Amino acid sequence: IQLTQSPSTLSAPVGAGVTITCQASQSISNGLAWYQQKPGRAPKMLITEGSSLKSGVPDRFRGSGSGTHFILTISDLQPDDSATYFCQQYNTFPWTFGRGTKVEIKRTVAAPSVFIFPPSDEQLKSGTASVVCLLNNFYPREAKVQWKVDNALQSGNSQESVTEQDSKDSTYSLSSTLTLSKADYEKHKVYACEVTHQGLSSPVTKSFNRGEC
Amino acid sequence: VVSTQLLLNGSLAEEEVMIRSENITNNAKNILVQFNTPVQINCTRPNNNTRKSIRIGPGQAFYATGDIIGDIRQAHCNVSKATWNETLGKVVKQLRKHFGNNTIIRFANSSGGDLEVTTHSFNCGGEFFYCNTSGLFNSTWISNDSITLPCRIKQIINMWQRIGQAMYAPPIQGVIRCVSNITGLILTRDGGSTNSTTETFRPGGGDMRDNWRSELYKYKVVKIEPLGVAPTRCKRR
Amino acid sequence: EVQLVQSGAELKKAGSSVKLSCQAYGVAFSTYSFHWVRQAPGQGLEWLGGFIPLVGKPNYTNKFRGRLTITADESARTTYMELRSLRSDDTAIYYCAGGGAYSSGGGRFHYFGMAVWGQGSTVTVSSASTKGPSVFPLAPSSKSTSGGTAALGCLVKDYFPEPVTVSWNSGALTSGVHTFPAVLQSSGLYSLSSVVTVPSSSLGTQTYICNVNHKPSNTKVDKRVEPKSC
Amino acid sequence: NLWVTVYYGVPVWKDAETTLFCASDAKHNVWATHACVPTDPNPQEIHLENVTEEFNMWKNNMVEQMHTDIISLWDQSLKPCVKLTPLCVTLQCTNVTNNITDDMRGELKNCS
Amino acid sequence: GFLGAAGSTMGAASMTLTVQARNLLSGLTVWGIKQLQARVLAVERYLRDQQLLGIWGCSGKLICCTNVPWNSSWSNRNLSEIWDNMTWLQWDKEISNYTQIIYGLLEESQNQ
Ligand SMILES: *[C@@H]1O[C@H](CO)[C@@H](O[C@@H]2O[C@H](CO)[C@@H](O[C@@H]3O[C@H](CO)[C@@H](O)[C@H](O[C@H]4O[C@H](CO)[C@@H](O)[C@H](O)[C@@H]4O)[C@@H]3O)[C@H](O)[C@H]2NC(C)=O)[C@H](O)[C@H]1NC(C)=O
Ligand SMILES: *[C@@H]1O[C@H](CO)[C@@H](O[C@@H]2O[C@H](CO)[C@@H](O[C@@H]3O[C@H](CO)[C@@H](O)[C@H](O)[C@@H]3O)[C@H](O)[C@H]2NC(C)=O)[C@H](O)[C@H]1NC(C)=O
Ligand SMILES: *[C@@H]1O[C@H](CO)[C@@H](O[C@@H]2O[C@H](CO)[C@@H](O)[C@H](O)[C@H]2NC(C)=O)[C@H](O)[C@H]1NC(C)=O
Ligand SMILES: *[C@@H]1O[C@H](CO)[C@@H](O[C@@H]2O[C@H](CO)[C@@H](O)[C@H](O)[C@H]2NC(C)=O)[C@H](O)[C@H]1NC(C)=O
Ligand SMILES: *[C@@H]1O[C@H](CO)[C@@H](O[C@@H]2O[C@H](CO)[C@@H](O)[C@H](O)[C@H]2NC(C)=O)[C@H](O)[C@H]1NC(C)=O
Ligand SMILES: *[C@@H]1O[C@H](CO)[C@@H](O[C@@H]2O[C@H](CO)[C@@H](O)[C@H](O)[C@H]2NC(C)=O)[C@H](O)[C@H]1NC(C)=O
Ligand SMILES: *[C@@H]1O[C@H](CO)[C@@H](O[C@@H]2O[C@H](CO)[C@@H](O)[C@H](O)[C@H]2NC(C)=O)[C@H](O)[C@H]1NC(C)=O
Ligand SMILES: *[C@@H]1O[C@H](CO)[C@@H](O[C@@H]2O[C@H](CO)[C@@H](O)[C@H](O)[C@H]2NC(C)=O)[C@H](O)[C@H]1NC(C)=O
Ligand SMILES: *[C@@H]1O[C@H](CO)[C@@H](O)[C@H](O)[C@H]1NC(C)=O
Ligand SMILES: *[C@@H]1O[C@H](CO)[C@@H](O)[C@H](O)[C@H]1NC(C)=O
Ligand SMILES: *[C@@H]1O[C@H](CO)[C@@H](O)[C@H](O)[C@H]1NC(C)=O
Ligand SMILES: *[C@@H]1O[C@H](CO)[C@@H](O)[C@H](O)[C@H]1NC(C)=O
Ligand SMILES: *[C@@H]1O[C@H](CO)[C@@H](O)[C@H](O)[C@H]1NC(C)=O
Ligand SMILES: *[C@@H]1O[C@H](CO)[C@@H](O)[C@H](O)[C@H]1NC(C)=O
Repeated sequence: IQLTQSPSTLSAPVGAGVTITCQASQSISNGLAWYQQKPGRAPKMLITEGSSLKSGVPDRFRGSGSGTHFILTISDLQPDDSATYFCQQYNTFPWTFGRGTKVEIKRTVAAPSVFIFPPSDEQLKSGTASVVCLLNNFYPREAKVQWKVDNALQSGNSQESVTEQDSKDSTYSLSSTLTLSKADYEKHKVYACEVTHQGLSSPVTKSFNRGEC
Repeated sequence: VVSTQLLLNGSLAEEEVMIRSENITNNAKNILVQFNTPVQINCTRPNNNTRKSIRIGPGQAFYATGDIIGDIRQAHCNVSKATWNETLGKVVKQLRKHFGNNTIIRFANSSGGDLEVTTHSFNCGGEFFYCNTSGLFNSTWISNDSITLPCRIKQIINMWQRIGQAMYAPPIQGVIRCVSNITGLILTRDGGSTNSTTETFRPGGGDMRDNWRSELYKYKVVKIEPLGVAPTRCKRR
Repeated sequence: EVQLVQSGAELKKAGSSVKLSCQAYGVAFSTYSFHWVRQAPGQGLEWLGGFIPLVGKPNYTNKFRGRLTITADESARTTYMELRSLRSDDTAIYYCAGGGAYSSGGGRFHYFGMAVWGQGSTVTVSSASTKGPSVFPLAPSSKSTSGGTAALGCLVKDYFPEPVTVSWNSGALTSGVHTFPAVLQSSGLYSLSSVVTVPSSSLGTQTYICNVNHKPSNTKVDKRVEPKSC
Repeated sequence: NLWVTVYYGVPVWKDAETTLFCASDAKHNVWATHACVPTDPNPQEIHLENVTEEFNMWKNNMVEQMHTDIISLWDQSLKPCVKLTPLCVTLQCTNVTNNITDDMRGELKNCS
Repeated sequence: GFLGAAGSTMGAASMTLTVQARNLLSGLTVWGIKQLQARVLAVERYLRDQQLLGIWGCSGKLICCTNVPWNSSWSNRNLSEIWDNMTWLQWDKEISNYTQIIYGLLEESQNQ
């Protein structure tokens, strides 16, 4: 038995309702379960038997349907609902999960908070230097990050890490790490990160000089 | 075990001294006290008795007492004084949870009745003892040695508080000694009215149901009903 | 309530065998259905197997038939999963789940899903060896202060394999803590940096300590973060 | 589409009164323990998990049955023994002397 | 063992019916008569239950499906909160009112 879940991705503002449709290749009576999973956390069951609400789950989640079509509805979206949703069948072995839908939260555009930091002396003792610049609480997630070492653009030596959307204010955070050898770090003096964001009128550049606090 | 005013050879509580009553505010009800540790008691009849057989008919004999060789002394029991002190302290400490923290609690002796209900009556190896417990329950409590209880011996026995049937206990030959555990108490409370700040407890008994109610107090009997109906989604084929 | 406790992370070699344990608290073990599931990094869920211990005949997926074994121990109330001949694609997070079932007679059993989930165990197979983590304190400075809020943290480098657990003040501080996901470098090892933003007035009064744990290497490092002396 | 299904052997119970029987470990005793069933060496005790019950110490019907059994055994033990009807006569009694103590005066009598 | 699942859910207790089923048949002159009556009464209760099961069309079964649909006025709870969040002792206390109606329906459905 194959389960198809639609839509693949969906984003709505706070206060609106969303619907996810799970379709079965053949009749499974009403043996469907809806699960929710947050990043870095085990899945949590929301709905069992297709429409029976689990204990401890808010009333905002509703499940319905029968035959081969089932629907999960969120009436009042909340900042903690950005997560991955799955529909699973247990009527007949083997049990199969759906592909899952990543529900995201839409909010107003927020300007990032820019910070920068050169590598610590303990890391410098190892011969490797990592300069890290961070953008905090910026929405939407898409942004442009560039590295400039002595007014020279750097490519192929930077790694960007993006956390998932926050469950409180629905804002993203990004970290750009530039990793070089000790000789390359002490060769140059000025290091800067340039950030371009939709809510920023002009790109924000954070720069520092080697050997200065 | 058949005894009055004291529970012998019974079971001990696991944590503390337990006080049980059907209605603790009603003074017409008895109070059952269960100890945490036992109190050893040694009872003895020291006379060297002789038994003689008298033929009273074809194939029927009667066992009488002959002569007592040596001197004649009184049967008695010994209990420990410090152990009884500690036990009464624990009992009054547990009692002060139902009547207040500033009430004087005093133990007195029995008040009126026949020989069975006013004495610790028990059976020690074929002989029926009736011991006087005025030295055990006599004290008051405000917020090496031994105690000797003299006893009497009786040979015509009326058991179960009935009338119309009596039993004769043939004499036992030789000196008699027994050792037992005190593991509980039966008490009754005097109805002190007119703003009484003190409580007086007296030993009681007489009804043997409270003797075996202190052992069958954690059991109940149930009857199984192995038939049920429930909604499923299976249909008969 | 019902709780499931699993073993720690596992690192193995190709062609070897791996065994995982899952212990249950709060239910009768013999009449409760237990299932083993797995999740690949960046992929969906894959129901591996499951069974009721009383029946004694587990159900398997045809893909994993001949490689997967599921057993139980009622004396210790723990279920064991054994996977043999691991391949390069078997590195994943394995979950132990539980659910209730009933019977309508004649060998029919009806289930309700998987209400209880474990925390998951990370299983990795590769040619690399264990490496103790290296911790470097990302100290706060004037360049990391904006509007009275200064950002500090701790970076972890030169460690393998996953995972590493990072906490602040033994879990006392949780607000404003961002732990970026680990990334893969050309050297074959991982790296990450867990940061936190705190008011600048507390830099000289509040002590910040990052506790990092690397269970497969059995490493526990507590690194204190202080503003850089100038 | 739900149907009634019958289950035989469900764990349900009610309060009841019945006759319990006696058992003793495995000869002349007042309580005929020899006539009771022998007792198993290792009895079974099954702890009922998550079960809360109600007990009443003062309205238990096992106490009445125990009292009746004890009385009946005591009455039964006296059937084959000697009757002392000829002992209800007039006795001529004297006080007992010869090495009694002060507390033992008048407690024994010598009757012919 | 016996009555082990008295605190477990209805679903968990449906897999151990034979344990309760087995412990219903074998598990002076005054006392001899009393003990005999207990055994006769146990046999009579077992035979009455067996006759009822046979009349309902469920002879020699522990779980038996029927053709009688479940009326929603007997209980409105769904299957998820009956077999997974309930015990038999609670279920009996709720359906004690409608037991005779269900029994009569079972009898008249099997006969016709
Ligand atoms: C509380 O329990 C204790 C311990 O069970 C109990 O003390 C025991 O008392 C009995 C009865 O007096 C003692 O048993 C006697 O011991 C000697 C040695 O055998 C003899 O006097 C007795 O045997 C003679 O009589 C028997 C009767 O027919 C004959 O069969 C036998 O051949 C002998 O002629 C008898 O066995 C027992 O020794 C003590 N135990 C201790 C440790 O002292 C106590 O009496 C109980 N208390 C109450 C109030 O019931
Ligand atoms: C029915 O009774 C059983 C016990 O007879 C209850 O199971 C108990 O559930 C608690 C839930 O907290 C378990 O405690 C937990 O244990 C471990 C070890 O410490 C850990 O996960 C937690 O820190 C917590 O302490 C407890 O171990 C467990 N007992 C047994 C014997 O497994 C059950 O909850 C009861 N059911 C209901 C519905 O009340
Ligand atoms: C326990 O006994 C007390 C008396 O010791 C009962 O309380 C009495 O209740 C009656 C009415 O039923 C009142 O007229 C009396 O004045 C009460 N007596 C006292 C001293 O307050 C009490 O009802 C009994 N409890 C039970 C459960 O029967
Ligand atoms: C109970 O204790 C008394 C007192 O110790 C014992 O009676 C005798 O007491 C005198 C002194 O009054 C001692 O010289 C004797 O040694 C005691 N008699 C014996 C046999 O030792 C009495 O014996 C004790 N009774 C029991 C049953 O222990
Ligand atoms: C009751 O009698 C027992 C012995 O039957 C006494 O226990 C003995 O006490 C003496 C004196 O302290 C010790 O030397 C013995 O070793 C004890 N014997 C045993 C077997 O323990 C006990 O003291 C007596 N109790 C009372 C209150 O007189
Ligand atoms: C309870 O104790 C009192 C006080 O000791 C006993 O009363 C004594 O009775 C005797 C005769 O039996 C008299 O010689 C005493 O003078 C009385 N004493 C007092 C202070 O009046 C009473 O008999 C005891 N009750 C019992 C043993 O049931
Ligand atoms: C029980 O013992 C008490 C205390 O030993 C006895 O009370 C004493 O009785 C005698 C006469 O037997 C009087 O001379 C004493 O004055 C009484 N003592 C007190 C303190 O009043 C009591 O009589 C005994 N009970 C009996 C023998 O039935
Ligand atoms: C009880 O009385 C009897 C007599 O009725 C006593 O037995 C007699 O004692 C005298 C004096 O020693 C002897 O000459 C006789 O031979 C004894 N026998 C008879 C049949 O007369 C007996 O000593 C008394 N016992 C006690 C304890 O006082
Ligand atoms: C008295 O109590 C002690 C301690 O609990 C116990 O070992 C002993 O057997 C008891 N004695 C009698 C005679 O029951
Ligand atoms: C026994 O405990 C119950 C509560 O469990 C209480 O209502 C009752 O009064 C208690 N009885 C006594 C005598 O303490
Ligand atoms: C009691 O008297 C008999 C018979 O003379 C004797 O054998 C025994 O030792 C005596 N018992 C004592 C004095 O304790
Ligand atoms: C018994 O207890 C009383 C009341 O506390 C005390 O006065 C007396 O000294 C004690 N007797 C002893 C320890 O022998
Ligand atoms: C009585 O005093 C004891 C002393 O330990 C105390 O624990 C208890 O609470 C008091 N009870 C009251 C004041 O009712
Ligand atoms: C009762 O106790 C008092 C006070 O200690 C004492 O004088 C009296 O002799 C006692 N009565 C007895 C032991 O019979």
